[PDB]
Amino acid sequence: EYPSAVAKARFVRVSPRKARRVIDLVRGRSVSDALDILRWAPQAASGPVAKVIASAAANAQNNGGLDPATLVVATVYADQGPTAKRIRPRAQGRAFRIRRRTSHITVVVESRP
Amino acid sequence: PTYAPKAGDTTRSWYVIDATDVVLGRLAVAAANLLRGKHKPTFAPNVDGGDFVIVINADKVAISGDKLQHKMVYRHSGYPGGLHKRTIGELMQRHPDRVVEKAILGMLPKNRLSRQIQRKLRVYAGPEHPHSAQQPVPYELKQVAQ
Amino acid sequence: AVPKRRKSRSNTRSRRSQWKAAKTELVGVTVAGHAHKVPRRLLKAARLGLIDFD
Amino acid sequence: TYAIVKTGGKQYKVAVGDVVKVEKLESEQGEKVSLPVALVVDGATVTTDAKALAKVAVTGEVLGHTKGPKIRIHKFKNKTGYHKRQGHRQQLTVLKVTGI
Amino acid sequence: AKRGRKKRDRKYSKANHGKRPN
Amino acid sequence: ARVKRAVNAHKKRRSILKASRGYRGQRSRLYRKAKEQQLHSLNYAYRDRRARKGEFRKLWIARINAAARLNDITYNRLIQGLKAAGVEVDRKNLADIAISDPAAFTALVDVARAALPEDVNA
Amino acid sequence: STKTRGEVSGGGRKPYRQKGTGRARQGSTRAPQFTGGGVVHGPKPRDYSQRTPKKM
RNA sequence: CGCGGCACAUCCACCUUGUGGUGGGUGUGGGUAGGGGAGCGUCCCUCAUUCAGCGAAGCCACCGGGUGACCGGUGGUGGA
RNA sequence: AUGCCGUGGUGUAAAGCGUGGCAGUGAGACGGCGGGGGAUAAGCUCCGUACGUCGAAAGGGAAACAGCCCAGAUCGCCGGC
RNA sequence: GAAAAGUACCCCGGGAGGGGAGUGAAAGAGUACCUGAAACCGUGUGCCUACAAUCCGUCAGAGCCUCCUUUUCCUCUCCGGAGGAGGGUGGUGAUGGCGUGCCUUUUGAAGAAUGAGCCUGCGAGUCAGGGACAUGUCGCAAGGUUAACCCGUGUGGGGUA
Ligand SMILES: [Mg+2]
Ligand SMILES: [Mg+2]
Ligand SMILES: [Mg+2]
Ligand SMILES: [Mg+2]
Ligand SMILES: [Mg+2]
Ligand SMILES: [Mg+2]
Ligand SMILES: [Mg+2]
Ligand SMILES: [Mg+2]
Ligand SMILES: [Mg+2]
Ligand SMILES: [Mg+2]
Ligand SMILES: [Mg+2]
Ligand SMILES: [Mg+2]
Ligand SMILES: [Mg+2]
Ligand SMILES: [Mg+2]
Ligand SMILES: [Mg+2]
Ligand SMILES: [Mg+2]
Ligand SMILES: [Mg+2]
Ligand SMILES: [Mg+2]
Ligand SMILES: [Mg+2]
Ligand SMILES: [Mg+2]
Ligand SMILES: [Mg+2]
Ligand SMILES: [Mg+2]
Ligand SMILES: [Mg+2]
Ligand SMILES: [Mg+2]
Ligand SMILES: [Mg+2]
Ligand SMILES: [Mg+2]
Ligand SMILES: [Mg+2]
Ligand SMILES: [Mg+2]
Ligand SMILES: [Mg+2]
Ligand SMILES: [Mg+2]
Ligand SMILES: [Mg+2]
Ligand SMILES: [Mg+2]
Ligand SMILES: [Mg+2]
Ligand SMILES: [Mg+2]
Ligand SMILES: [Mg+2]
Ligand SMILES: [Mg+2]
Ligand SMILES: [Mg+2]
Ligand SMILES: [Mg+2]
Ligand SMILES: [Mg+2]
Ligand SMILES: [Mg+2]
Ligand SMILES: [Mg+2]
Ligand SMILES: [Mg+2]
Ligand SMILES: [Mg+2]
Ligand SMILES: [Mg+2]
Ligand SMILES: [Mg+2]
Ligand SMILES: [Mg+2]
Repeated sequence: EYPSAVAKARFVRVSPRKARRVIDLVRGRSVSDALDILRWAPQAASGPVAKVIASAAANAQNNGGLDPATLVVATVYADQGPTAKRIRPRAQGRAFRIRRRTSHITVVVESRP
Repeated sequence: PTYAPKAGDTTRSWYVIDATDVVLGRLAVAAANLLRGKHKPTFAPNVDGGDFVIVINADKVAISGDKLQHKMVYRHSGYPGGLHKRTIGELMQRHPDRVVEKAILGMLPKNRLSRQIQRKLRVYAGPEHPHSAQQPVPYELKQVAQ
Repeated sequence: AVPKRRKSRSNTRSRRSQWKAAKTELVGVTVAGHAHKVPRRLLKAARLGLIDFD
Repeated sequence: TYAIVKTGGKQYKVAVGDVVKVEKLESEQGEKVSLPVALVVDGATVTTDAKALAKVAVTGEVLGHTKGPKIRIHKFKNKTGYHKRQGHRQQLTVLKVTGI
Repeated sequence: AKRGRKKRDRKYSKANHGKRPN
Repeated sequence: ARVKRAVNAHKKRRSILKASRGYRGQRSRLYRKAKEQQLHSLNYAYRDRRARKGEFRKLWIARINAAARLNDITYNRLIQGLKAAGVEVDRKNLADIAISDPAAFTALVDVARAALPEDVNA
Repeated sequence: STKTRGEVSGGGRKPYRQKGTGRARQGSTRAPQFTGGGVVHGPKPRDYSQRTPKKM
């Protein structure tokens, strides 16, 4: 339908739930109005998400020759990456598992009047 | 395939039942039947057919003296020892329409349809009702000889 | 106490959906000729140049 | 006009130009069948009588032999180890009414 | 006492014909 | 000859999970739960294929009662009278007539009333 | 040929105590239900050959 | 009880007239432990035959089929 | 009174008997009728009963309700008693 | 991947990672790499759901949405189908009835008795022996049969104890 561009961030060391909490803040907004929302969000995952959105906008403007002021965040989501496993020693010889989760963040910006 | 009513087939009407000397059970059965629409050949148990019923003179219903003295009404508030208790006599003095409508509601099916069916019932203690704009036909109780 | 049963998908999701970030509101600021947006509580700092827009 | 016709142990209310799924009849495609009736309404009349109705017979045409829906059966009892699977497809005959 | 009495006295219905288990 | 089990084993699993579509929760996702639900479902369908034959008769009798009492006769005596008159139409079609052609139903009621005995308590 | 639980390497001692752990009773790590354990009624070297009469 | 489908046993008549089939009656067909009879699906070998880089296996979807375990057709993905 | 043994007639396919292959079972429960133990108590306990049902029996009735009443599911039907 | 031909160069980014180009038959083969199932986690979308007591299904069933088709019409009709009426797929299920999970073990379990978080893979009547008994079937038949062993590339021929 509309001209669009894609960017991905794979193996981002951020939990998918913690990434979705901040992605829901900007889903559906214009790129300019989402970049500053992510700038002022106090969450930590707002950094990588902003980087991916900026990269997708750059791809749209450069590779596709589109106009930056028309770009809107069409679709964005965070999938799961590989999970690393660690060990936390607990009381009385118990050993519990600790999961280090990562995310794949996908952004599709598109140009529309 | 046997007929199943469609949305928009059901046609309602308005009936007014006078409770001057009818006993409570007879009147309640009649009103429940009219509300549910069992008198219509197009009846279906899963469809809210039936008509609107206005009951007037709810203070004239024939209740036996021993029933007024001894038939008892129970409500539990949910709190310990919270079983409160009235007589049909006190109810008839204070809220006569509640007696009639409670008797009617006990006779309906216990499901989600009856919640919507009971919305079509109006009970009044006096001889006059406010739904004169609707033109409710009078309804006397009949028994089909067999 | 331990959970007696695992929660169904619906029951887990009802409680999980209520964990969400609150969105702050942004107002316009013109500093050094350029226009930006900051939270309203940072207007003085923006006008005095104490805010780093990166 | 319409008639109530008996076939296969069951009764159907039909009119000229109707298609009906009845039990299997030992007849091929395209030929004619004659069926007894239990009631004929020609407007206001009902004819309501065995002696008269024994002369009226609806005339039909066989459009073909279809099958019923597939019925899956799996009998099961609580703590026995007992199962019994079974299938079923009912054989039928499609009838076009042209007589009465 | 009441539970046992009332359980035993419900065999005196038309559908049970005077007998019930236990 | 060592045999891996997967190729043969998934045939029943696919059929169970395919028949279990539309169930909510584990009953449409997990094979072990869908299998139990399928046991229950096929028993229910078996029971209901035989219960609906009485259910529809119940509905037809209700509608015939309504139409008869509208025409001032009980279902009771209408059935007695129709059998006495020798009318062999079944309840499905009586209910169909009562819905569609009330004039014909009135004619049938007249026939039943005429054939009914003069005193019904002798 | 295959190996029975008596011929699989190791697996001699009882892996842990019978009671008080909340785990199943095991007895050996090379029991057939274990990954890497013995085979039950597995193939063994055979001699397929029949004594068909000379006349036949 | 009516109408239709299936199966077991048996009786009555034919085809090898019980190796087994063909036609019609009649009776029977809830089932745990358990006994007996007949089958589905997977893999390997032999014999014959037939498909496959113009696309096999496996997997996925849809449309169908058989009394059951289950089967087929079409398309997608794939690469022996 | 019943029950039991023998015998002569009549009726009844899936009775009976001999001999082999392969079993499972050997914890029973309630109800009716006759008894013991018990206090002529027990949803008690121990026997009898070509008695029943459950066990191993779904369907209808008994509000719900293995053992009570009716009745034994080959599959289908939006037929009837 | 047949071959490293393992992505020069440009852009966003501190990098990681990606987009465009390029190699390759294929990047739906990118050193996290053949095929790539399920549990599990998202995003979009059709229907339902905030007055109701639900072993989560089953039978009855309205209404929506989707795609095909017989009609009377936009006859613009070579049109194509807008819509209307009917029918049929498929999805959903307002509402009505019925309905006490599976296994084991028990006189009797929905049981508040046992076991199981879920998916995938694996996991239990087999083999030996001129053994014993009984049967089906084949060869020979008042006879039947060889064991060790010998000779043969073999599964064949001898071998009477
Ligand atoms: Mg320590
Ligand atoms: Mg049992
Ligand atoms: Mg559904
Ligand atoms: Mg019936
Ligand atoms: Mg050892
Ligand atoms: Mg040991
Ligand atoms: Mg190993
Ligand atoms: Mg090994
Ligand atoms: Mg030899
Ligand atoms: Mg049987
Ligand atoms: Mg068995
Ligand atoms: Mg090629
Ligand atoms: Mg293979
Ligand atoms: Mg194919
Ligand atoms: Mg393929
Ligand atoms: Mg024997
Ligand atoms: Mg013993
Ligand atoms: Mg004993
Ligand atoms: Mg006694
Ligand atoms: Mg005693
Ligand atoms: Mg006892
Ligand atoms: Mg005892
Ligand atoms: Mg006894
Ligand atoms: Mg037992
Ligand atoms: Mg029963
Ligand atoms: Mg029995
Ligand atoms: Mg019962
Ligand atoms: Mg039977
Ligand atoms: Mg190229
Ligand atoms: Mg390829
Ligand atoms: Mg590849
Ligand atoms: Mg991987
Ligand atoms: Mg791969
Ligand atoms: Mg609501
Ligand atoms: Mg309730
Ligand atoms: Mg329901
Ligand atoms: Mg109920
Ligand atoms: Mg016990
Ligand atoms: Mg339990
Ligand atoms: Mg529980
Ligand atoms: Mg218990
Ligand atoms: Mg315990
Ligand atoms: Mg125990
Ligand atoms: Mg447990
Ligand atoms: Mg063998
Ligand atoms: Mg032999």
